[PDB]
Amino acid sequence: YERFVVPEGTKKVSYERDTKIINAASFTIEREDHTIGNIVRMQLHRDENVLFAGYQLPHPLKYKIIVRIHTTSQSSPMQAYNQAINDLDKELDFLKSQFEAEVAKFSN
Amino acid sequence: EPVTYVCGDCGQENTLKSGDVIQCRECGYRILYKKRTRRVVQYEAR
Amino acid sequence: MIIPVRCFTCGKVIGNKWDTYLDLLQADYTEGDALDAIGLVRYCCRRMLMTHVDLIEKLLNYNT
Amino acid sequence: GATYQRFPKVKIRELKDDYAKFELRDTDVSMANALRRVMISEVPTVAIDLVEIEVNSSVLNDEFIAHRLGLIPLTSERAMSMRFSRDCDACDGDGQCEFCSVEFRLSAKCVTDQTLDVTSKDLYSADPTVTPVDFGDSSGADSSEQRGIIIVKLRRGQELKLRAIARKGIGKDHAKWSPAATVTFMYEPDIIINEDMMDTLTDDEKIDLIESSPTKVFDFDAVTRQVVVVDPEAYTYDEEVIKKAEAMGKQGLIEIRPKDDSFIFTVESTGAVKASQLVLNAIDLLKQKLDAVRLSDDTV
Amino acid sequence: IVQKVVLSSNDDGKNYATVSLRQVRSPCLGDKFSSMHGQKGVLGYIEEQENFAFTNQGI
Ligand SMILES: [Zn+2]
Ligand SMILES: [Zn+2]
Ligand SMILES: [Zn+2]
Repeated sequence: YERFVVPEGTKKVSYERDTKIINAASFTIEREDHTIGNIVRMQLHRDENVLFAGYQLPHPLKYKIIVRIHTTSQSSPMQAYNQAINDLDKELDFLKSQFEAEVAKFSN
Repeated sequence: EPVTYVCGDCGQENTLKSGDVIQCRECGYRILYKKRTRRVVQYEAR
Repeated sequence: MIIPVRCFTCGKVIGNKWDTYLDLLQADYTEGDALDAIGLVRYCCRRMLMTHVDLIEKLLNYNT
Repeated sequence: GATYQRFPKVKIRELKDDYAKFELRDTDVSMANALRRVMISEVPTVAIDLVEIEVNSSVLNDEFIAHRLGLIPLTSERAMSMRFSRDCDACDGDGQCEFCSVEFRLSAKCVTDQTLDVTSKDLYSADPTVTPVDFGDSSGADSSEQRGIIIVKLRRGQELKLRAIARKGIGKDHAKWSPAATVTFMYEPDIIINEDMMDTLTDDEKIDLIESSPTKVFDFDAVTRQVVVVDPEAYTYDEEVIKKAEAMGKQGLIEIRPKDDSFIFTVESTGAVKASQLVLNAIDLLKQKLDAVRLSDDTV
Repeated sequence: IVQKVVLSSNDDGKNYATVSLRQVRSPCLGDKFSSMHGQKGVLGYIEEQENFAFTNQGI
């Protein structure tokens, strides 16, 4: 119904460049929960040039995430954000490969 | 269908007409339920 | 009234296990041995079978 | 674009049609929790979603019967390729369709004096052999009772004619679509029991502090007078053993540390979907969700 | 939803009419509950399943 995926007239992800601090932005993601925000922030903490990775829900009844990234120079929020998403996608590839391998050892 | 009212202890369909004294014929008891006709009804399994 | 499908806490389907539960208690088993025979390991389902009140029979007798 | 990528490992202990256990390691806790939450609430399943009752003359009511029909599990192996019925161009006729909206039928009546009960095996499905009612709890498994899920019981002048329409949904809309019925994981402990403190204290104290454990974790090897961890995976993190070691004042005796990796899953299923199919659909829906949130279009 | 219609009367013809409606309610966010020990409350927050704390059996 309307609780699920974002209707027409609103983006899925809305970017916002923070004003008062250099190397700082706030990614306001629609239609999510702790599932994606948690794995995104814990992938961000394994990076070198990142400084601050968190998410919070502006009301616990409403179904959206706001993520914040403070980074150093030699990078940006955009670079480390897309680095996080792509490396999580690669790990899900390698995990699906391992699981479909291990299913085959129940050989029928 | 007509109204087709059902008695309480007879079980017989009197098929009542315009307002008399409420009293089941073939007897004297005065219960007179109303029969459910054959319709459709919509429900959400929730 | 009838046994509920889907044990309220976890979600295992228990809606078919009622008559075999009555038969296992009918034979000679106690309730722990019966629930271990049907294979219900967590207590969220055991509390759902041991405390069920079956009221459909009293309704079937009082209709006509 | 550096590496920034950790390499998981899977090793399966047991695997049956509706059960699994695998020792996932070298991944973080949040990934395991993501797999758990997707398998409980995100993976879709076909279930009954609409009921038209033509005749009902039993002692139960309409919403009770519709509520029991909503919870009967249907086999959902074409549900990943079906579509949400709000997203279908066709099928605006409250009936059968081919990408959603399987239609069912049910009629039963008793003319004997033997108290006929209406079970799940009286639901006859149009669009057959793809979404029937589930039978694995009856046949192919000698678990409890082949009669299946009882819906109503009836007498002579009693009948029940209806027509149900199944659809597609996920567990966040209602509990009837969640195919999990158990999804959980746990850590696994690192137990580093000292041997130069264990030979100090006496044999009655040995057999006492082994006895204080509520699960059989340790074992008493009487032939060498020593103790032995025989099952780490039954430790439940309640500290009663180390608390009695504290009350006995022998510190540095045993220490127990949960390892950062090594997440032992335990996956069950209602029988609508197989277990390995649940894990693979979870990984695929995580990839679809990670796909739909990229800002790759505008780099600057 | 209408459940039944009952039409009775009295000795001096005083015709009586009875109509019963039916409803199904799930407990909403304002309802009151209690234990067996005089410890009552109001349901204030209905929470989805995967956010509760779970034990090693998954309860
Ligand atoms: Zn009469
Ligand atoms: Zn359970
Ligand atoms: Zn359609």
